[PDB]
Amino acid sequence: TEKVTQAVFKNFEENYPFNPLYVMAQSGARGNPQQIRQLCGMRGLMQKPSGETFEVPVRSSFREGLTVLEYFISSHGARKGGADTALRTADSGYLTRKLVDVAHE
Amino acid sequence: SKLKAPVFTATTQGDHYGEFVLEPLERGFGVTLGNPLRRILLSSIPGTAVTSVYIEDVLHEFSTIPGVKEDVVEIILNLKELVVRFLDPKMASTTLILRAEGPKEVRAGDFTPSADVEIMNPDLHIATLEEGGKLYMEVRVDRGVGYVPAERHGIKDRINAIPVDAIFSPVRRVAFQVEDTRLGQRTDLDKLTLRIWTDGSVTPLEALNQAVAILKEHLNYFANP
Amino acid sequence: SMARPVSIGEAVGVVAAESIGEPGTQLTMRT
Amino acid sequence: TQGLPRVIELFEARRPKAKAVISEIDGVVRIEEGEDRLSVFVESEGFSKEYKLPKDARLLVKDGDYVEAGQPLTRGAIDPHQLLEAKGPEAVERYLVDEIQKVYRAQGVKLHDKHIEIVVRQMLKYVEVTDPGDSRLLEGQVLEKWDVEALNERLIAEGKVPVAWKPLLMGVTKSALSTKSWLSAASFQNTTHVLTEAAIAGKKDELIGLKENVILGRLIPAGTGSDFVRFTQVVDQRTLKAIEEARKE
Amino acid sequence: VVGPQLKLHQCGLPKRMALELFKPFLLKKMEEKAFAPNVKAARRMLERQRDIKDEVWDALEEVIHGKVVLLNRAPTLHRLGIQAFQPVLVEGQSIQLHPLVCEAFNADFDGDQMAVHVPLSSFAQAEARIQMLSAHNLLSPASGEPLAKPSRDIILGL
Amino acid sequence: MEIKRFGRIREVIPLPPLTEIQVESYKKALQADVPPEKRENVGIQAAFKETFPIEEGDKGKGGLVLDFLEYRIGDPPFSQDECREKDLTYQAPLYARLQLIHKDTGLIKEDEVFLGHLPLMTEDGSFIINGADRVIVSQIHRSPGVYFTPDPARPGRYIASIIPLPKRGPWIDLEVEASGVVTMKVNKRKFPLVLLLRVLGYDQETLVRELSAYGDLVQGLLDEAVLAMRPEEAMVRLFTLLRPGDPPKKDKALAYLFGLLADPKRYDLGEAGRYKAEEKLGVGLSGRTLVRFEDGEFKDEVFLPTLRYLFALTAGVPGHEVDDIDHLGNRRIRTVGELMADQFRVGLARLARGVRERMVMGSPDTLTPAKLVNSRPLEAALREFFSRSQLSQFKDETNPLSSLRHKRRISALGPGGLTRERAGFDVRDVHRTHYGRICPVETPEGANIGLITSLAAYARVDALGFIRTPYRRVKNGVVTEEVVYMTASEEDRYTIAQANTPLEGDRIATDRVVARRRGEPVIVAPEEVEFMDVSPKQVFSLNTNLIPFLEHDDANRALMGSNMQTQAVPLIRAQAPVVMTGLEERVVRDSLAALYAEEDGEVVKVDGTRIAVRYEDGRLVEHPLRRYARSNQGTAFDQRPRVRVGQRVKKGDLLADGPASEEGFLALGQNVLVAIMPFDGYNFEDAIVISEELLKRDFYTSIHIERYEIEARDTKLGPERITRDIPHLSEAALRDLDEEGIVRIGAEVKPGDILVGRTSFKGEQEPSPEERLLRSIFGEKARDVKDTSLRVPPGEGGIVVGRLRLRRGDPGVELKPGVREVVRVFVAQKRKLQVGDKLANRHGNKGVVAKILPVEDMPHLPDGTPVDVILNPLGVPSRMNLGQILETHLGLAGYFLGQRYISPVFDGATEPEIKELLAEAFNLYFGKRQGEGFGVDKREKEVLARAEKLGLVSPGKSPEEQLKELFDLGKVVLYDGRTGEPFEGPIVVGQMFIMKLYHMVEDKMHARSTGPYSLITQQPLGGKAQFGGQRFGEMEVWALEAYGAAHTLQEMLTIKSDDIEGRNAAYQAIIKGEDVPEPSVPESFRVLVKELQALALDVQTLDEKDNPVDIFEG
Amino acid sequence: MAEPGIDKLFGMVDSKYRLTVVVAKRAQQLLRHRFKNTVLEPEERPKMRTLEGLYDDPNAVTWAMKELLTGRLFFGENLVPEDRLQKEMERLYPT
Ligand SMILES: C/C(=C\[C@H](C)CCCCC(=O)O)[C@@H]1O[C@@H]2C=C[C@@H]1OC(=O)\C=C/C=C\C=C\[C@H]1O[C@@H]3C[C@H]1O[C@@H](/C=C/C[C@H]1O[C@H](C[C@H](O)[C@H]1C)[C@@H](O)[C@@H](O)/C=C/CC/C=C/C2)[C@@H]3C
Repeated sequence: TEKVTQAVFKNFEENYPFNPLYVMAQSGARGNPQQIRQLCGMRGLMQKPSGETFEVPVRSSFREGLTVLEYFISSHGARKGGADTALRTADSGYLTRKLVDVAHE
Repeated sequence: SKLKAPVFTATTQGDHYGEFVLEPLERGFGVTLGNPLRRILLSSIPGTAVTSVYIEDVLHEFSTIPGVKEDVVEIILNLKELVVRFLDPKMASTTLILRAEGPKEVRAGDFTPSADVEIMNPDLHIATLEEGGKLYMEVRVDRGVGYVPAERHGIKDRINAIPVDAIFSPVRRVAFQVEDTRLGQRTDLDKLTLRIWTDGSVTPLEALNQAVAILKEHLNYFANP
Repeated sequence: SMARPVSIGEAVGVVAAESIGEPGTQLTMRT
Repeated sequence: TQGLPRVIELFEARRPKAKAVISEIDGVVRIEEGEDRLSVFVESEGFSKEYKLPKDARLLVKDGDYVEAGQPLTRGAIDPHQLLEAKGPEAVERYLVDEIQKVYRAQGVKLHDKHIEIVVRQMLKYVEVTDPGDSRLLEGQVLEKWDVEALNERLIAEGKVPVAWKPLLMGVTKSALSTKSWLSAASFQNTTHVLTEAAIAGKKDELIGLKENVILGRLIPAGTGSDFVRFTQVVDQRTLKAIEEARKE
Repeated sequence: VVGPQLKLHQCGLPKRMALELFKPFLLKKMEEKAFAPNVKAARRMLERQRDIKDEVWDALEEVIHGKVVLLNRAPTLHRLGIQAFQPVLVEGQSIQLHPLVCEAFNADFDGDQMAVHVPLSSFAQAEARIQMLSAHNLLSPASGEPLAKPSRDIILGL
Repeated sequence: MEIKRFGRIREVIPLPPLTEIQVESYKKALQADVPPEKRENVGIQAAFKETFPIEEGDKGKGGLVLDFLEYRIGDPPFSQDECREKDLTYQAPLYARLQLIHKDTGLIKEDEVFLGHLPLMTEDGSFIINGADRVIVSQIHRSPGVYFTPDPARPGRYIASIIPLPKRGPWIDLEVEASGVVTMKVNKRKFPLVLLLRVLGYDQETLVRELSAYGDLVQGLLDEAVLAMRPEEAMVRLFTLLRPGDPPKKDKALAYLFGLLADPKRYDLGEAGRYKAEEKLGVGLSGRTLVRFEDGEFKDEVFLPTLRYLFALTAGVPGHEVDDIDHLGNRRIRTVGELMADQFRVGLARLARGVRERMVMGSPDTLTPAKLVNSRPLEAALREFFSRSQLSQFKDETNPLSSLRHKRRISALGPGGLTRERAGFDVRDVHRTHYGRICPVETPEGANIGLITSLAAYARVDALGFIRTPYRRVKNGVVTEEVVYMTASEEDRYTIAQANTPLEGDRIATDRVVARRRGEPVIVAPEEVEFMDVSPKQVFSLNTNLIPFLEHDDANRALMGSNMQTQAVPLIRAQAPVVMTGLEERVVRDSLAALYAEEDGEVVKVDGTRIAVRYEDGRLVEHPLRRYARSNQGTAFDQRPRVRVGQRVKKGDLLADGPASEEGFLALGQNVLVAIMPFDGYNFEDAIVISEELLKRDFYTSIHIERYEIEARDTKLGPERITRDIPHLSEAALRDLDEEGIVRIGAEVKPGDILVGRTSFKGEQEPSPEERLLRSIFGEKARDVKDTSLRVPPGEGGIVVGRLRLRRGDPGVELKPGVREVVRVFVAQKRKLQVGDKLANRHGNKGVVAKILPVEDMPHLPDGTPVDVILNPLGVPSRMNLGQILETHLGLAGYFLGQRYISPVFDGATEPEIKELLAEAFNLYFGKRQGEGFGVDKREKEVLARAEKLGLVSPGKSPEEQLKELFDLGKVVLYDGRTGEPFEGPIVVGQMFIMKLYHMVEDKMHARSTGPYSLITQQPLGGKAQFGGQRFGEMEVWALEAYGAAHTLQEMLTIKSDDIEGRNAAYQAIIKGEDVPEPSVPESFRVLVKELQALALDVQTLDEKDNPVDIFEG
Repeated sequence: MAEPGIDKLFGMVDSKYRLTVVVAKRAQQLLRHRFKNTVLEPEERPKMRTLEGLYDDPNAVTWAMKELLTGRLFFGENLVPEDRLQKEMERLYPT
């Protein structure tokens, strides 16, 4: 994958320096290399709920249709993130409050 | 229908550049006038520019003029920054002439004394020669509309002269922008500001007027014959 | 944050709490 | 542990899971025995202190190594209370700030140390008395208000007892909790305790902080409500000379 | 809603909500500027169900000239979770927000709302326009770095 | 438009009835169309049996029994609508044919009894409860069985869990402490296990025989020599231990509860309890945690053999593993039927105690059923459910899909057996298994993420609450037509091949067959495959299934577009999307929002009101259209006729459309001409740019309906009365009120307009004379009654579309004590897209309209057509919802090619196909331009040029040949409206289906200056004339402290809230062009000081000279 | 279009908040006498655009900042006592 990812990025450079996806990612605009990979190259090694990695990778990339099993294997992640954010957004200004109650004066 | 005739403010410097602000225009009309004027403004106003140069000793822009502290390139450019007004309203061609001292720095107001043709910016740093410096020049001036590169016209006054890019257009910059203004409950009415920079030659306001006249003229062609 | 020395009367405590606090979000909670 | 849980662990001075042992004493290291039972000795001339490890523990001093007063033997996190007594209050301050930042940094965040510093110092606001001069011998006292006695009874009214104290690492909450002004103290988990107490003693506020004056609806003691600026008057050319001509009357 | 049009120190404010936000001020202005014999009669013609007379918008506008408002979004996490602005009288019912100010507010044009407030006393105005005007708070107080940076679209163009 | 269908895999099974979960559940709990002889347990049938050989006090001396024979479901006293009108719950009385016997004999079967009222489910799946349609969401809990688990408080050790069916036994946990002691934890009481084991007769030496030499574990369970005693004495001590107080030897009594009989521990009649307790544990079982009356002494059946596996897991040979609590072979589904039935249990449970209570109070000679039964413990226990249980939501009615999807929801929370909103993280994650059953995508974004979920399209909950997915048995080579739905556990033992997999005719075609087994993705030999996916549609929800190119959308943004569709409000010109997925017709079908034929006949009558069809011979029915009725969420459900006068009807085909329906297919929005490019900062961040064109064409416009309600109550001061005779009111204010006080229909209502007039009495003083003298002399008759009418609240208003009146008395009507008559006014409102509204697409590209442009602006194709909405590219790359991009491309085909598309999920269009269609399109689109007299104007040539410098067109091709190049890559040369000059470098343009969501600026946006201050809290709150007042949170208090904003903060703390003195001084200053403040003393301060005095405590306020101040002067 | 001349204004004072306090305290007096109090008068006064010509800007604080910016006013931290400050104040046409 790191071979595909690096490759998908030196292609833009060598042919297509004004390609949007690139131009954007390159400039401050939008996108980071992590995202251009899933879009153009290859999604990679998915990990299972019990941490352990699948030894079958997601071989496709959004551009090309990725496939139900790949979609399912890679949907575990797309829940582990949603649960993570729902915890660090849960507590409003938990720590700020603590920090203000000491500091304020 | 509704909305009264707008107010047209003009604020100017007096040769180059003036702002022009016709105010409450209905939504849309801002651009509708603004842009076509700019097009006309940058494209179709009649002026005059250096179009061909002969330098005694040396063809090619890419040569060595000796005794000249500068070189052919900076001269060509320098020349393009020259403006000359044709007093003689019939003529459509003129040739200018230069004769250069030793230790001296040649301004544009050191041209051939010639009456009938009016150098508008007498300063301007044309060239500079060293002790024992020799420069003679035959510079052609032409009536015209846009910006016309040499690679197009190819004006050959001599069989040794190099031809320059023509910027015959007294307007050098047009920048316009419509913002919203308010009349009563209506906060989103067009307000077009027109910013015209012309080389001290044709005024911005004159520029604008000419520009309008061209579009109107043209608009009268939409008359069934 | 106007890149000069502080003004007397800067409520620095709260400013700190906020500074340390606002990023509190984009840190992951997995511990 | 990582993330926000770490930052609390830190801001709250919390004796963590995997305290990963530190040596209390200077001296020379000696790892002994594998799989059966794993223990590590840091024995200098004289004392031989012994530090029994989980066995699973991934210790990070190999045999023979010389060691430091409070140096980590084992890896893992470090107890900020064990660090206080073994190696003082500054070393503490310096651990807290540099660890808290170890996370914001590790993630993506960039903030200035001073913020964390400002807070950390407050975690060190108070100290407990050992052998007093005036008050009861056990009480916790603000670092500064003890100098209001230490360098007071050793200058003008010199004598008695300089009041000996101990450095006291207060977690962010606990420290916020023990905060002089009752108005502020009231807004925390048990308002009664505060008032009951503060009523018995003719306790007074003075209202130094902000949490105070917002409670009362008073004009915050900061910014434009800073004593250093709010008294500023503006007199106006002709107003000044005309005000001068009724002063000598 | 995004307001690309504004300058850094300006605002949304639908006419309706300016008017009301500012009502009492307008009443005295209406009187000050003829139509409206008394402030109690100024109150009256502002009530007659709907349809507002141009002079009053013109008054309102004068009322506002150089006063600022406070905008504020969602989780106010640092001081830049409030910013002052000069209100612009604008069409429609959404508040309009300068694109450069977004980052600090963490505003995202997909359903966000923001409340607005009017500092009343001259002090509090002063307070807002010197200390909290969006355009005096250009750099992060956390890391002295610019917080009002070009971004997501401006960059693209440049 | 002709439709082009995409992709292979021929759908072997159509989607099952969808609302199946709900509708078929109830049925089998209410065998109402089955003779009371059959009725094989479960449901209400069993819930009686579970209770109803009911004895009385003492064990075989006093007579009277009372035995259930059969129940009878009554008949609905009010039509499905009367209910929703009169404010009632669609019910039917329930009767029990009970029978009470005696000691002198006397079989009295009192002709049924009324035990209570049973709420009936609709065709829908939904209920009606006190008006208002409620849905009971199906919950999930631990499927009963025996489990073990690791021990969170003691590492390297284990607990043991004996968990029975909900409301059918207690929770028994077994865990060994640092003492060694094994301890039973039941009903939150903990005694040494041994004590029980002693009772069940195990002997100090039998235990070691059975439970020794793995671990020194017995050694702990032992030592209680003291109570390794007389099994009877054991029993006494354990009864004293479980219920402190009564110390006798009838301890068999209670010990019979957590033992034998179908009173408690009935972990199944002979199902998923016994079964799974056998395989995990040491086999051979009956049905209760132990058996009692073996002859008069208990005989253990589960306790010890569990303990075995408990010890045999604290060292233990392989095979004695832990248990996956999150496996769906460990997760059960309580559907409506069962919860409703479980509630009968609570009812009948209570009804029994209060029979045995009346068996004791009464003379046994005359006691009858009817004289023993009360009819209120069944009611109050089952009224309570449908009304007050968490599981009984309202009914998400925004659009057809939203509703449909509600019924298929699954949640781990709910009542008792349910985790709180502060536990469970291992639960939340999409565990392997969910595949085909639950959705890896539908969950709400925060808080209850994973605690709630969607049932999958093909999934089916079964027999005992396990979800089952369809599969295709492949007889070693050939893909058989036989379809096998199978458990989450009955799956971990096979090798199942994917549907994406090819085939030749009826058999596998490739040599390296993809498939999974247990969980791992596995590559497998064809002959080495056993089963096959029926479709990829198996894997996702109904809504997640509607996203035409899901394959290409990152799963996060997919979940955004899966919901968000559920927010999509119905539209007047609602239209089925250009690029569909298949279920769009069926979703509308199973929702029954659309009206469909009954039996292929012929339409006779057709108007905005009725469609009446003559069904072949079978009489004639008239189908009334619900028309501009108001959905729970204020949406406007309204049917439109889709069929002409005198036409033959297709079997069961669209007679009428629903609210979000276009000729039978789903229509959550509009498809509309889009261009993905930046505008001028107007589509910054997520904002959309609109063309006014859309408003002129009344596109994104929708009809919302508010609902206002007023009550008239009786009062210590006299009756609240609904007159139009409202005091002082000008006969112009009353203008729209009928002679009753209630607005006319079709009345146009602005804020502050009487909607329902109502005078209340109120005794706010007595007028002292002079005033009374003045009153007559100048005419106006002093009145006894205040105004208090209804009136339209600030912000609202529209057209009056219907009234509703309910009077205390009136037949079925039952309003609450005090309330006497209730009025309901309904107010419609066309809406229309607006800056501030939010449009979304199927791939989760949400965003607010931030500028409407007049068509003069707006990028336009060369032919002249303008686009409609300008969507920003910068939106795409970071979220990875590439499907939207593809969708625009196929769509662009459509526009020109004149067709819509059905592209299945992971089976729809490929680029090869898409670009073939774009080819065909350009050939007609450009064929026109030529055939009309044109081709490739300077503007396109100037673009096409730099377009190849951009390596986007093939060099050495004709501008026409280069145009196609681009049109095929899906981009086009757009033209700037403002200035005819072409956008430099091509733009992708096309048709994208876009929805209007539940939110609108109309409902938001409020601004106050002053007014209504509460008399309780004294800070502004509520607004009869002017509204609102915004909260200044503690977070904002910080910000102001962070800025130096002293006075500004103090302003927010005094003069714009409680500080009466202050605000008044301030507003009196603004009126008069004065500076405002000098606020004397923060009211806050005074208040606190006084609120302190009240509690003793002096609170001296003192200046710097330390003397006192008096912040009061009075 | 940030506050007009504020960079200069911040530099005039020690602690910035002082600036606010002066602006406020001035915009105060400048209001409590109809602007018959200006130092800047001639053709310095700030003004307003309209459906009408240039009218006197009615913003005290806006005036206050323009005023201050000309060195024509003074910041007494403790110069001239508060008792005498409200004295000669209500004099030059106050009511
Ligand atoms: C949080 C919750 C119910 C909430 C009111 C709604 C869920 C919020 C999640 C979300 O929408 O993101 C819980 O729900 C149940 C049991 C315990 C919990 O109770 C709870 O924590 C809280 C409340 C539980 C029940 C409340 C019932 C009553 O409260 C009000 C009147 C009664 O019905 C409520 C209507 C709820 C329907 C919702 O429907 C959703 C959209 C809106 O949230 C609502 C229209 C739809 O998207 C629908 O598909 C979602 C259904 C949620 C399924 C969850 C079932 C388990 C309404 C809010």
